[PDB]
Amino acid sequence: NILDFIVVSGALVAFAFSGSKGKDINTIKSLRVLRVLRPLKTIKRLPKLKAVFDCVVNSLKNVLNILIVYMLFMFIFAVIAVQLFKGKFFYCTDESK
Amino acid sequence: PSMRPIILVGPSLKGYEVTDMMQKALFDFLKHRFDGRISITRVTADISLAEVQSEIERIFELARTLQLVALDADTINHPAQLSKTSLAPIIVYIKITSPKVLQRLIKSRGKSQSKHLNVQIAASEKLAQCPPEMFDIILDENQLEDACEHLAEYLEAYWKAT
Amino acid sequence: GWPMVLKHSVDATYEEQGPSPGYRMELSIFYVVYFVVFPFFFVNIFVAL
Amino acid sequence: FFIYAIIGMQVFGNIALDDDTSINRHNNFRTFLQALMLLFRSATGEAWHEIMLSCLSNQACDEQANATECGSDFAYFYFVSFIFLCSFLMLNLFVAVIMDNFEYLTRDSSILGPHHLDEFIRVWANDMFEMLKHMSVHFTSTLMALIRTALEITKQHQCDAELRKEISVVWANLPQKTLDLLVPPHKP
Amino acid sequence: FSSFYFIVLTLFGNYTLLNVFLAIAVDNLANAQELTKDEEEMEEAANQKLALQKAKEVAARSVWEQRASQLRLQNL
Amino acid sequence: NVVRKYAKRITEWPPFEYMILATIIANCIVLALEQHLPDGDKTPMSERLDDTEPYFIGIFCFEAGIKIIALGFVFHKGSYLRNGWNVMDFVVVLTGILATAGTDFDLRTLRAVRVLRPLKLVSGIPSLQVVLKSIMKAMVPLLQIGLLLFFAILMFAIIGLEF
Amino acid sequence: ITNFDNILFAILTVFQCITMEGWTDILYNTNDAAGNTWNWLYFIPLIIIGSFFMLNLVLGVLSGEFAKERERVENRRAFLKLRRQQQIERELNGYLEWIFKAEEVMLAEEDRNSYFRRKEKMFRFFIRRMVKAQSFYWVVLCVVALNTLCVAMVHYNQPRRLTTTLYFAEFVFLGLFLTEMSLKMYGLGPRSYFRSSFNCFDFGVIVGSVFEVVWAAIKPGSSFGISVLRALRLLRIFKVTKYWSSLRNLVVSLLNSMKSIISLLFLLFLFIVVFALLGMQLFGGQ
Ligand SMILES: CC(C)CCC[C@@H](C)[C@H]1CC[C@H]2[C@@H]3CC=C4C[C@@H](OC(=O)CCC(=O)O)CC[C@]4(C)[C@H]3CC[C@]12C
Ligand SMILES: CCCCCCCCCCCCCCCC
Ligand SMILES: CCCCCCCCCCCCCCCC
Ligand SMILES: CCCCCCCCCCCCCCCC
Ligand SMILES: CCCCCCCCCCCCCCCC
Ligand SMILES: CCCCCCCCCCCCCCCC
Ligand SMILES: CCCCCCCCCCCCCCCC
Ligand SMILES: CCCCCCCCCCCCCCCC
Ligand SMILES: [Ca+2]
Repeated sequence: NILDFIVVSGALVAFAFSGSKGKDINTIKSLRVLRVLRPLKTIKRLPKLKAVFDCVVNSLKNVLNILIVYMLFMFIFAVIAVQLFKGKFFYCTDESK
Repeated sequence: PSMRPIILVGPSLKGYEVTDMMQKALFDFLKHRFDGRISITRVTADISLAEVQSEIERIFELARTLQLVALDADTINHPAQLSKTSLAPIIVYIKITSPKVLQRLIKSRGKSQSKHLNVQIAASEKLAQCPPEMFDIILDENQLEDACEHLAEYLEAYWKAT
Repeated sequence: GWPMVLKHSVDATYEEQGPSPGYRMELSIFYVVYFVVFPFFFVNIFVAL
Repeated sequence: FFIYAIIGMQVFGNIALDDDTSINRHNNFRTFLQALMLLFRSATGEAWHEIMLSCLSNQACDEQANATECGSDFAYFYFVSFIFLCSFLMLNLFVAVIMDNFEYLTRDSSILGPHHLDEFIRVWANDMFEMLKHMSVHFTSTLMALIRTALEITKQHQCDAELRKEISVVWANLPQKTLDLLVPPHKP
Repeated sequence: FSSFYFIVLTLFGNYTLLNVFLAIAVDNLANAQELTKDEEEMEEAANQKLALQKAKEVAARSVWEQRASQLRLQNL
Repeated sequence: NVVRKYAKRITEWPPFEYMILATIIANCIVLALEQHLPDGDKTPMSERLDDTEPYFIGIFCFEAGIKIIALGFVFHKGSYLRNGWNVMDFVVVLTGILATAGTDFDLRTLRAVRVLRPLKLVSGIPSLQVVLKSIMKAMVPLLQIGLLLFFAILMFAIIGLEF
Repeated sequence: ITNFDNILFAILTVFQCITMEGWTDILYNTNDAAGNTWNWLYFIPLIIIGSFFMLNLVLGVLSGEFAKERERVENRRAFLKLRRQQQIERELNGYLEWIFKAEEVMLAEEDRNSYFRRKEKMFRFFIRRMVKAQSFYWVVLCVVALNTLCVAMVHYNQPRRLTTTLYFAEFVFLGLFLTEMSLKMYGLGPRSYFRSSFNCFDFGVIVGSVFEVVWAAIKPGSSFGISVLRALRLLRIFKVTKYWSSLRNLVVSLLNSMKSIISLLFLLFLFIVVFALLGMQLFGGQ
């Protein structure tokens, strides 16, 4: 219901800001892109699509314990890499300088 | 007696630091948990063969006050060793169900008794073949707190009974 | 595009300097350990879970 | 794929095609089909980081589009989250397919299954002795008897009682007596 | 005809690699799953027996795992 | 004959096996120490690496001789050439011997088999043998997947020819 | 080389598309030679059937083989032996805590009535009870977490006040962790300190950090990045969570079969070496 409300609210605010003045294009375009959640409505309607979504979420929660370990390990490797190659990835278009 | 006295037995031979310390920790908990309700004494005369008889009447006059009496015996390593005498304490069994943890524990407990491991394990096993009904209370817990609360709850049941 | 990153990593002289081919060539062991851990081990860990 | 294609169209749709970049005549966002092909390309891991770097902020914008600055730094989240989500969902599809088949994948030749049923259908063409040599009220009672001999649930009366219990449990959809009629043939 | 080196190295190196690392992951993760399962089952079993004896004196599963049990029974 | 067949069974005393191991790692390091230059050029140290070969081929031949005289050849149903790993060692040592024939076509393809010498590490450590059998046991069911992949490649290659 | 001019060329390019390497360049070439309307029907089905479907079949067959092999007689025997070892160690730890409490109450009783022996032993027991208390757990995790914040904010061209701050904070944290190791080892005793593999990890990491400090004192330029591995002690937050058993038993299985893993990463090394020497034979210097 929150998703439905935010979709509707985005559409209405996008309509309201239609002043044809060009004051803000980034905001109105973002409110347009917010429409893309529109097909995401049919997953609450179809029970079997919702069942598939729940199975995917269950698998994600099943691997949530190792995902934390994974992001901790990759943070450690990222920090080691920063200690190694920080500032060294500079170059010239002229190989001689 | 008016009350059945408390007797600890089951890990291994008394007088050895393993059984002595396990029983002493349980005994200290039983002491300072029930402050003003249990009597503490150390017994060094062989009740199982009943100077020998000089202390049984001492047990009665502690057991005659409707209070729990703790028996720190130094020669009981068997429940049936006392079965012939009419003293009849509660045979509390501090049981450990696997001899391998016993052996690794004897290794862990210092250096002196490492050479006394074999006979102590043998007598512990000897007590292990004894049937459970010979004992009053079974202490199968590995944690100190769980075994302590089990024994304390049965003691509360006995207290409410008498 | 990991071989390109490996080439940049090995060919890195110092802070605020340009490359030098074949420099610091022992910095491939950072990219051999990383593939052993994340692409090879952890990926298959998730697939098994 | 639909959600991500539409977001790509509506955000990175007006980047000026340049054959020296990764937004080309071949790999643009300008139509639903081209965007969907781009996402399929990224799913299989074809220089998707190059597409990200060519979809970043401050790119040359298409001549026939009104806007002057096109592309956005939303590309980092867009592409990283697409790789993560696509890989995860395809992993879940793979695992669902695998576990829908797990009794086949872990099959044993000695233990029976649909293969024995199909081969007994082939036996239709006495020959039962030959197949007993070759093994691991006309063609249904025999099937029940062979299944009983393969897997085991007076002991014969106990097996009949178990068959009756199972038939009662799994009574067919709108059948008068389908498994019940087999029970008279499955009893002996 | 020098491309057989690369065909062989990319066939026998993207599936042997997968075989080895997936075997490691599957074996170790299944061992972990069974260890936690068994220790929990033993925990409630011991707790129930302890409650029964103490009161006496004072008076689903995944497809992998069900299939593992079936294989255990069959091999037994 | 047979009076000596009894003695070289005792020769496999474990330091002998570890010495064969040592020469295998030595040969692996010698192989890894080579460098290749385009048009017949060669490094000043590659000559020394080329001179160190006869010691290795001699040690391998001596080991093969011990294993061939202490054990059988093919006859007793248990022997050298009836072990899967001993066949690879025989191929390596025999081909190294044959590479010293002084001909033209040998060097390009008879020097290449010399890369199978690291596999003598597996051939000499039975734990690595059992681990290798464990690896390869789970890739026999992949033969049908290989046939399927080849069939798909054939169909799509025929379509690609057509179009 | 990537053309369909022949059955063998077609087989080679189809096989290259199967591996999903350069399969678009081959597609983008047929979009120029011919129209781009119908070419996707050759490649998208090809990719789906050769790379996605075949990977699915390989995963299924491999997982089925793993499930079948795992429940054999000898593998089941090994797993039950591992389970027995775990149970025995758990019970032994419980009984050791029993005996330690006995030691504590006894020593208190004899002190209630060689003097420096008693002093040092009660000090040891006080430390050993402190290093296991829940507050020591939280203070050590707070120090570890405050350490990773000091290494996650090292970036290129950082202010010079930050560089010296982190340089001295590294020494402060090394001193704090050395103090923590000293207290823990004196309390539990060295024979028992190395009973937990994670303490072996911490000891090795701080030794490596000291080595890195020395090596940077000698040659300032290089940095081995071993002082960062102290972030792995943040991984104990799972202790106060219902998911300790799963991760702990995963590590137990890994460390138990750490010999069958090293002898797997070695056979891979041997095969990579064989293919390297073969490639040196074939394409060496050309
Ligand atoms: C605290 C523990 C649990 C680890 C969590 C790590 C992150 C949540 C925090 C730790 C400190 C933060 C960093 C501190 C300062 C930097 C440098 C900063 O770069 C700049 O200020 C601009 C560069 C310039 O203009 O010179 C960019 C963000 C970043 C990486 C921050 C990113 C987020 C960080 C890594
Ligand atoms: C001049 C010395 C540079 C060292 C280069 C080392 C390269 C390592 C490549 C991969 C070797 C180990 C792979 C084994 C993975 C199972
Ligand atoms: C020659 C100095 C630098 C050496 C290059 C590699 C340094 C890092 C090696 C691996 C460190 C991380 C180990 C994995 C544990 C998370
Ligand atoms: C014109 C765009 C310039 C940069 C502004 C956007 C910065 C990044 C935004 C990322 C939003 C991700 C979260 C939204 C969906 C959960
Ligand atoms: C180069 C200038 C800085 C641009 C920063 C813009 C915001 C970046 C958004 C990053 C979103 C995080 C991706 C995590 C995906 C799971
Ligand atoms: C940057 C593009 C974002 C696209 C979003 C796709 C996934 C969004 C989350 C799924 C919807 C969750 C709603 C709550 C359901 C319990
Ligand atoms: C100047 C030589 C021209 C001909 C070269 C053709 C290639 C040589 C054969 C390569 C075959 C590699 C076999 C690898 C098997 C694992
Ligand atoms: C005028 C035709 C130009 C080239 C068109 C190529 C289309 C290829 C035919 C379709 C291949 C289907 C694969 C079979 C499995 C789905
Ligand atoms: Ca690629």
